[PDB]
Amino acid sequence: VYGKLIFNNIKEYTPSWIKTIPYSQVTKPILRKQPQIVGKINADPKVKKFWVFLRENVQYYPFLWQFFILGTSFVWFHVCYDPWLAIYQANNAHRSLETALTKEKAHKKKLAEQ
Amino acid sequence: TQKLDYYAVLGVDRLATAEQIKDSYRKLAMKYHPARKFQEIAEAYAVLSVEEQRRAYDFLNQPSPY
Amino acid sequence: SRVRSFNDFKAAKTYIDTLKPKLACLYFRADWNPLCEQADKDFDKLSDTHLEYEFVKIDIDKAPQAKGYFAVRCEPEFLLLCLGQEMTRQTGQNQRNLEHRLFKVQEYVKGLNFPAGMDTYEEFHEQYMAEHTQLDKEINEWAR
Amino acid sequence: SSGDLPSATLSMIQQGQDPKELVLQHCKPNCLHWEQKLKRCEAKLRELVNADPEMSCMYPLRDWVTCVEACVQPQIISQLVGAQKGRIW
Amino acid sequence: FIYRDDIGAFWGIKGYEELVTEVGTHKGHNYWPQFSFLGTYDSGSVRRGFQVFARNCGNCHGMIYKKYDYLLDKAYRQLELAQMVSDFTIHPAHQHFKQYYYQEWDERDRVICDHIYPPYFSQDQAKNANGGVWPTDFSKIKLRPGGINYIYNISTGYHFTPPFGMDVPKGKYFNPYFDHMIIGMPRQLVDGLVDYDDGTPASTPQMAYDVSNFINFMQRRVGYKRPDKMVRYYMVFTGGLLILPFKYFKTKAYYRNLLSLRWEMYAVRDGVYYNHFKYGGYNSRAYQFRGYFWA
Amino acid sequence: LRALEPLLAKFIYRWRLDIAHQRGLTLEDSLLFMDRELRRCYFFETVARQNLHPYTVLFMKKRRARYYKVERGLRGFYVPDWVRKEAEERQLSETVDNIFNWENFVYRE
Amino acid sequence: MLTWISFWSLIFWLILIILVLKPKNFISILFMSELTWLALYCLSLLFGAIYCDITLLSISFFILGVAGLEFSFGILIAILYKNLNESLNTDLNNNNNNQNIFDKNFKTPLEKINWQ
Amino acid sequence: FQDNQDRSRVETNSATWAHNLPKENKFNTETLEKQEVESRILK
Amino acid sequence: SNQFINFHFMLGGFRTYVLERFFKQVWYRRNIRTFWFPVLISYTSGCITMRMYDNNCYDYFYFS
Amino acid sequence: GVLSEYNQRLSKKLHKGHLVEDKPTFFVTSSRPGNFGDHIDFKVNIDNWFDENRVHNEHETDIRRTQIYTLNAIYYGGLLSFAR
Ligand code: HEC
Ligand SMILES: [Zn+2]
Repeated sequence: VYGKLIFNNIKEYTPSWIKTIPYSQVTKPILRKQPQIVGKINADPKVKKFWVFLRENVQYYPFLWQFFILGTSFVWFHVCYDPWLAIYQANNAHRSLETALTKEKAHKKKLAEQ
Repeated sequence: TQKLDYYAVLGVDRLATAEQIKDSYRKLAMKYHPARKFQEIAEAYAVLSVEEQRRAYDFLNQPSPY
Repeated sequence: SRVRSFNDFKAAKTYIDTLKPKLACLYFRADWNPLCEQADKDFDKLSDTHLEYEFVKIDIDKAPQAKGYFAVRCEPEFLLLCLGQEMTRQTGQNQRNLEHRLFKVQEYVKGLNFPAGMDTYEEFHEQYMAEHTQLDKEINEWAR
Repeated sequence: SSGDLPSATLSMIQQGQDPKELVLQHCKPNCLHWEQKLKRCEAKLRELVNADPEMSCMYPLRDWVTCVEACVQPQIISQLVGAQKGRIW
Repeated sequence: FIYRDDIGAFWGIKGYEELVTEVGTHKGHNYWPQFSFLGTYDSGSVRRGFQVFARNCGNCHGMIYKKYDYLLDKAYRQLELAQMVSDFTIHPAHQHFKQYYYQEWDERDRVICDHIYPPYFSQDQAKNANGGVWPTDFSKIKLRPGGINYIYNISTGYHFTPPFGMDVPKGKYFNPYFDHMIIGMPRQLVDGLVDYDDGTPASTPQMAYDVSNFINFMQRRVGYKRPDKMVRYYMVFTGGLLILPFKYFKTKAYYRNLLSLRWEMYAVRDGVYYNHFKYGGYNSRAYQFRGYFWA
Repeated sequence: LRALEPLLAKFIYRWRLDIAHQRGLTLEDSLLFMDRELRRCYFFETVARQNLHPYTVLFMKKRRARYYKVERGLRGFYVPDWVRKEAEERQLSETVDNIFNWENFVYRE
Repeated sequence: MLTWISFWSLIFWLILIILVLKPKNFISILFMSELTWLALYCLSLLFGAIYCDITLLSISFFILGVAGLEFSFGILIAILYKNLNESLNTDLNNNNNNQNIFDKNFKTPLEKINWQ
Repeated sequence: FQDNQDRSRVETNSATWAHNLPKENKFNTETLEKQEVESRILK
Repeated sequence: SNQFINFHFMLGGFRTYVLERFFKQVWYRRNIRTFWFPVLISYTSGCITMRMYDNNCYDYFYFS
Repeated sequence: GVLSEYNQRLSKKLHKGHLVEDKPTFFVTSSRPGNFGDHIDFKVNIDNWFDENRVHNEHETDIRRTQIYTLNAIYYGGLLSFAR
């Protein structure tokens, strides 16, 4: 894309016909502090205090961090487990052996006192 | 940090000469030289002192009146 | 980039049409205006500062035809073009205003969207001649 | 209050009777095309004095029965005990 | 990639053009509580179905692979099931694998841990007693056209006449749901045949529905275990959906952060040759290439 | 073949040319040295290390990297106009020269 | 190459579309409205001939009369445009910027905005 | 939600065919620059 | 730790980012251009052949 | 809020959906070895993600490190729930 093939008779890493960029066209660095990109929640000093406490008291002890991971797994399991079971049990309340036995006992009482 | 208005910090309008900026910086420096406000003053004057830096800062702002 | 100086209108036009730049800045200069001396230095500084434009300087005295081709009225003139279409034009010597115009044109063009196959370079007069056959041609066919 | 009140109507399912014959003789108009096709197949097979054993009216009748029971079966089940939907879904 | 619907082969599966197959599922929708969304079995329905099976269906058919205590905690209690099963008798000759455990030598009352055996000792005895045909075992009857609907449709559907050219010999009956539309079962379910314990009216569709529910309940991978497994599927799907954002964060965001590099290339003209490029290089497969490739 | 020329022009030359221009490359990077040659080809590596200057393969790899650094991070990447123009500056005649010279050199040596 | 009935129905609706399309000059709209009335005239005559109905020829001449009265009203309204300070190009009677016009430019009648 | 800081509407559209670079607003009250006036006066 | 947690995630909004970039530039441009034509041809031909085979089966089964 | 974040991210200027530089850009390391000359005339970077991908939190970096640990922990916790 740039030029002809170059063989090993040039002896210099950069051939003389390769153009260089003068310093006047180089992008100068910015040497000041830009404003931080932070959200509303994390800009709260209380949240920063919580993060500092969490770091210094749990993150710096790896087995305590492993306990933290175990707690996260516990929360994951219970979040994915409890509501589905609750709605499943609430959906089939009338399809229960207790209801069937209640109906059977009522019919037996009626037939007995008939 | 947070977004800062250099002209408001130096107490000068946008169409102010360089010597006006120098005088404003000196007046504000006599007072707060011996923290945060002095740092803001220093940053604003450092940006607005260089003509190229001041021009680049002015181009990005696209100021509103008032 | 770097200023390309020209004294012949045909050579400069051929160079620009072969390059087909996306963003170009043309500096038309003449020797009657004493302020053209500072305009050369301003053009050089802005050319080395900016890399998205192609900076071409044309001497009107040695290439008078160029003036007529570019609708130059009062030298020094700085003509800013995008894809050969006139973005803007500045008359006079002032570096801050020239840099402001360059920055404004650059940001507006960078905020633009072009459908595929309709972003090719075009010649200058092509815009004037397109509207000429739309308005001037029919008017001349009615009055004359 | 409903549930603790007497029932106004006693269906024949609730009387321990099979309404399938009535439902069949009522779902027949829904499948008149298949019934006519089966009749035509039977008429065609009757005329041929000699026919391949592979040839039979079994498949038109299969289609007609499929349509009739498609009409019939679900509505009988929908009235049975234990076929009620759930509390929510 | 598209299949006809009027040739009797549902969805391209051929081999069942000799019977009615799609009534329960495709042509019409028979509602079963255990096959709906977040649905489960009806305990009373399964109870009545076992009553129907014990009083009528169990006199010819069997479920050898399964025992009576499948019904615990869902249809019956231990004591009531114990008496109900004890109403029937079993013999040592009934046992498929009569090891040293079964030390009886005569008839005895059945227990809830006994396999559900037919009154016959053998399949050949069943064939001899039933006019040459064998009452099919119900252990794997789920693999029939429309499964539970198959059982219901076979129990019903004795209301048609054979067409011209089809002859029904003695000892056989016309049933469109059976293979070749000729079955050796006389119509069993008549109105009021079984007196339910719960007082539910006993009609032919009701008894067929109950017995179908019971037989499907006894099945594997489609009975007494499917609803909880579907609920588990829903929970796992919710877990995967909720964990998707964190996986995206880690993988894709980390890669995009790692790929935010700055590169600079400079001119090096200090008179040092690239001997390391000319006289360098390694290859792990050199032991394969050497002596064979490019000589 | 002469009657089939428009179809071949539309669906072979222009297809690859459009894809290469979108990636910011030319037919150089797809026809001079193959992809399977730039990576894991001991014969090509030996010939290049024995005869070639580093900038050939280095520049081809640099163009590939400058595209794929962005492409891997966020897929569906179209290079801007200032890269596509640099790509389009190169014509097929110089590519033909390079391809023919390289093939002849490899054969002869 | 097209049947006359479909042709004339399409012609009437295309005339209405073109009337809406063209720039809003009162005289142009008047001319296009006259053309619309004439298209209705032709369509009525065609159906009168096809269906052997004598009332549609009456529709032709009644269209002539209605169009004549409407044209008189339009001429008077244009001359009224003269006396009021209005332009026959209605798009020049408002300050809503329009990209379809090359040279739309209005500003306040002030020589300068600021004094100090 | 109504944002009072956004005061744009169809009344304030300021897109013109002549100007390839759109103007800041629809008030055509733009004055000449100081260097342009000086250069034209010198001409 | 000095960079965005999720950089460049929804720049340009739903319409631009998701629709344009994902669908048009990745999905269509990298997959559908390559296989829409042969897949369409194969699907249509397979449907036609299956329909013909099923029609032969129908002729075999039904004689009227 | 999420709506505000979407509103700011909606106004970004992009080239066909990608945040890339509109002009050639060159950078030089002022402390580079003396045998390194000037920048060669090759466009090595199309993007500027080294500067655009920044939150400017150099006064609090351990907080972001802790947050990254927490996100990793949540992901690992889900995986470990399934493994359990
Ligand atoms: C003895 C007289 C029986 C009683 C009581 C019940 N069934 Fe039966 N059944 C019996 C026989 C001899 C046969 C075989 C017919 C043949 O020609 O093969 C059957 C068949 C069935 C089937 C068909 C299963 C198959 O293999 O396709 C079913 C679904 C069936 N029987 C169900 C069933 C039910 C639910 C019963 C209780 C009401 C019942 N049968 C009683 C003999 C006898
Ligand atoms: Zn009826």
